[PDB]
Amino acid sequence: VIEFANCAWTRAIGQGWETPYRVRYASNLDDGPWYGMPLGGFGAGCIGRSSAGDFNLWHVDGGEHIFGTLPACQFSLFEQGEQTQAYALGSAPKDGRLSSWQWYPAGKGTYAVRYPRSWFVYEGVFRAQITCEQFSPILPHNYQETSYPVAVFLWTFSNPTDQSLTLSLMLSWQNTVGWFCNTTPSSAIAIRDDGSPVYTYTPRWGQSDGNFNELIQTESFQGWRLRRMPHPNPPQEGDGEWAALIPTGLGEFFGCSRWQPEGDGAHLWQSFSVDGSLPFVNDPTPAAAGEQVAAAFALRFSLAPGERKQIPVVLAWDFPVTEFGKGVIYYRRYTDFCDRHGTNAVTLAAQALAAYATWQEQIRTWQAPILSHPDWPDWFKMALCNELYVLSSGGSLWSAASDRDPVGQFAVLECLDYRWYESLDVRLYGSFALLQLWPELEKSVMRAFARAIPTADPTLRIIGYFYRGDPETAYKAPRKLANAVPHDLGAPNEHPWEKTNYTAYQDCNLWKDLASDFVLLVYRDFLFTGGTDLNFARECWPAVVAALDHLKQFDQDGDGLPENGGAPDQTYDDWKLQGVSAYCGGLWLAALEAAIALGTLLQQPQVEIYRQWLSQARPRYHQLLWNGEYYRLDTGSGSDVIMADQLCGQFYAQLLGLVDIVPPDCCDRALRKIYDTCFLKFHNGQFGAANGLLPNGQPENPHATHPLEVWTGINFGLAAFLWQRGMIDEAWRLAEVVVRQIYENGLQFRTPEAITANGTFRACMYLRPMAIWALALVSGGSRLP
Ligand SMILES: OC[C@H]1O[C@@H](O)[C@H](O)[C@@H](O)[C@@H]1O
Ligand SMILES: [Ca+2]
Repeated sequence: VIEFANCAWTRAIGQGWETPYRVRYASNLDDGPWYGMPLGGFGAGCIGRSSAGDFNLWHVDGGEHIFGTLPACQFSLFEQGEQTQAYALGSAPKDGRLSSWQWYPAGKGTYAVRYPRSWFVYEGVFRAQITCEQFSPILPHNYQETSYPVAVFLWTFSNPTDQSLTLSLMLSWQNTVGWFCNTTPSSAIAIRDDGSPVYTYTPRWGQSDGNFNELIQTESFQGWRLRRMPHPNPPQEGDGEWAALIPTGLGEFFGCSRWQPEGDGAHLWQSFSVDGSLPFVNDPTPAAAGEQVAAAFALRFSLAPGERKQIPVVLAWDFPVTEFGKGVIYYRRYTDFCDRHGTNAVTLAAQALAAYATWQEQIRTWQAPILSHPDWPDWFKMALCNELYVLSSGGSLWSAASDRDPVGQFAVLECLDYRWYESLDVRLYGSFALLQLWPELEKSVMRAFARAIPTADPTLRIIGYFYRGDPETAYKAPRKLANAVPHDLGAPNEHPWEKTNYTAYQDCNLWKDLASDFVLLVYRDFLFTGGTDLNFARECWPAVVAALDHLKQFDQDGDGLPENGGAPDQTYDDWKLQGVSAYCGGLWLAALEAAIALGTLLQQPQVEIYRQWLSQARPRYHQLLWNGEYYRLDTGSGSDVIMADQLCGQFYAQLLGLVDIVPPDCCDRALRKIYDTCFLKFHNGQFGAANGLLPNGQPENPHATHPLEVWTGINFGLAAFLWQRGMIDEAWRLAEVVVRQIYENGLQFRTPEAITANGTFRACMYLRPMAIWALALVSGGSRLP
């Protein structure tokens, strides 16, 4: 019933972790290990349900994070054969709400995920065989259903006994209309102890005044709908509705539109647990001050010995507005297929009821090349799908179409701790999945970068790295310089896409990697979507020119190579570099090569300038940095550290079909050293490749941050590089280590930037690990959807 369970992440239902990874800094986010698969489309707002059955992640407010169970949001099962049994399929509340309810025994079945499909298989409690498959229609190359705020729960019931069974399936849900908005928007921005800017989120959690629920009963479908009176027009953030529907004709429908989710639940349970019915209630009286309201329905049916029945239950949520900074209003993409009124949940659920079997067939179809691939291990097939989860839960935005953005604009947060979008350094490896599966979204992201590059905001703001607790005294830099390459596309407390370079940790006006990243991403996106989108190319080309001139100014001595200096000036933003670095120098060489290739196609005059620079810079890079076994960190520090990601530029150059930026034998020697040192002499290869070690496997400084962390996404980029250079076995072994760390130690569906050798993590729900797709791309040959 679970298709290809070996290519799925599995855990017994409600089975926890003895010692899961924990956050390395106490100021940062750690909700604990009970993340399950997120439900809902990209930019739809999403909800997540744990492997214990709890609906515990609430991302209905775009870009905002709420973790916590609403126990009344739950499926419950009744069975009568010889005995009678009924259970709610989550954890017993720790506070004694719903005290009359019984909660399904832990460990009596399996939870399985291959995103966007998940299954609960209950076994050992009911006589019947029961599977709930939960999915949303996440569909590569589909810019419609992939945006939808719907979840399908497909239930399969089989009777293996020779005794007839009566079953009832209940869905209850609390009405949270109006909860998911910020009552303190555009709040004072603090500097956290780590130096990141943060704002205050005060949601209207538990504020249900005016909320009301109604039964839905037509010839085609029945269920309930959750609303609020009055519903303004236009809607504000938080305004909308929920609906859940089943088809008619499957059994006997009981509807109770209004019950009390903070009470003991006995009005429901007294019926349900006894015969599988509910008291009939259609009562749309709006909730009083201080009162919570929930709905429920149940479908009762018989199952003859050997019979098998399916019941599609769909859940939709229409919350059309995403407000960022006060007054900054966007509509969600899915409104392009209904409307912007916030009155369409039944329409979306009805669509889901009609199309769910098509959607499921389509998911099977796009996963089939991955699952059948002869040269990929099962653990990899699983991780390739599962790492996609972040496109839904990473505060994802997908706005309504316009003329200049015909499928909408798109953005994933860097993470929850670092609350800004599509960080350019991070997406250099993080964006490979988006490129492969939603190239139109990928291109919209890069166009947003291109539009921002010529913009400026000269306003001085505090730089977190230097902040010492006194605003008046604190070092400040201009928010953005004209033609500098922004770090990110803004934040959910300000203005995504339009107000860029939000992070204040460093002055990214000074970064020596961003410009080269920009160019490489533009050329990659053009190249890998077939080399025919001349519109994209011509739109980005002025920004390519601006970016390369921006970065050239940091070539102080005129050898052709930009020089690192000052505070950390690249993606390793705790790590000071001095002079030409392997890292930035290499990205620059690849970027020049990219601009030359693209500029030649577009017939642009700057190509000759770039060729001149490249002719000086490429030989000089090797001449300054080759030490005999690897490339030195940088020309100025005198460090002997082997930086794992030193030849990122050579990975990219070869990926883009461009000329090698270094001699190919030196590339392979360096790569061999990195593997043998950063990986095999770091705690014996137990965690993956550390970012920087001495040739003897020791830290240069034992008090360092970045050098001694294993970055998931860097590892996956390194694995792709290994594979590309013919070190196939190495590649699989490195990638395998990192996948096992994530999936075994309680980081599933919140993959972090970093793990340590001390069982800690940094920055859960991170953008970079989607770089697993880069390994898929280099190794997939012909396949991939
Ligand atoms: O983990 C390192 C990352 O830290 C984040 O705070 C930054 O925004 C990224 O630019 C950086 O690469
Ligand atoms: Ca908001």
